[PDB]
Amino acid sequence: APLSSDELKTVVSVLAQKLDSLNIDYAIMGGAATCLLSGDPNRRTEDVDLVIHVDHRKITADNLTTQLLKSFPSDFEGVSQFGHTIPAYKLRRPGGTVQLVELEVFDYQSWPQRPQYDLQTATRTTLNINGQKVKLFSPEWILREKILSQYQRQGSRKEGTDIRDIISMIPLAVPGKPELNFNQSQELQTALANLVQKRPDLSSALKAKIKCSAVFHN
Ligand SMILES: [Mg+2]
Ligand SMILES: [Mg+2]
Ligand SMILES: [Mg+2]
Repeated sequence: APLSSDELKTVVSVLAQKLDSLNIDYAIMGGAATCLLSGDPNRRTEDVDLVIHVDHRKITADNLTTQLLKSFPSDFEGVSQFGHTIPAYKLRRPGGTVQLVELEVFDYQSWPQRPQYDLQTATRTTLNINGQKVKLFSPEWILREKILSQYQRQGSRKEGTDIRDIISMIPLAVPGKPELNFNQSQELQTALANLVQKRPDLSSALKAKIKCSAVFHN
């Protein structure tokens, strides 16, 4: 079930509380981030995707499952769909029953080919949900991911949502962040060329936020 905006906010505020209490640095990405930054309550998602920072304790994304189940047994339970146990938050509905919300957790050490997961350098932001600080990747970071995604998923059922997500993010971006400088990424240059070919009406709004000499000569 896609989570309502209210529900999503309950899930991430609790997760933020628990990660903070374990002193694990993190940032939320994916549909949750997009939804949290949306002005449209109809934009909804079904799980929470995040990156955590691994330090000397070696609480890797995989190892976090055990730590959550051990420290917060009231709030998390293990879910296994393909013989791999991951943590799910136990979202209580008003009538008292539990709706499981899966957590898709990543770390840089395990994905060296995704330097976007480096929490020490990625451009990031926070939201304050009724007093709780919730850590997210920034709109600039998200837009980079989405520009790539719309090209890689072109012709898929999700293409339209992606493009809608791009359009939502562009105005929240500011210029000058590394994630929106595409001069050293052939793959983002190509993805961007594909986007502005499809949606030339977005070209000036993107150009204001993105540095890419190949496409925008800026
Ligand atoms: Mg997701
Ligand atoms: Mg395990
Ligand atoms: Mg109920």
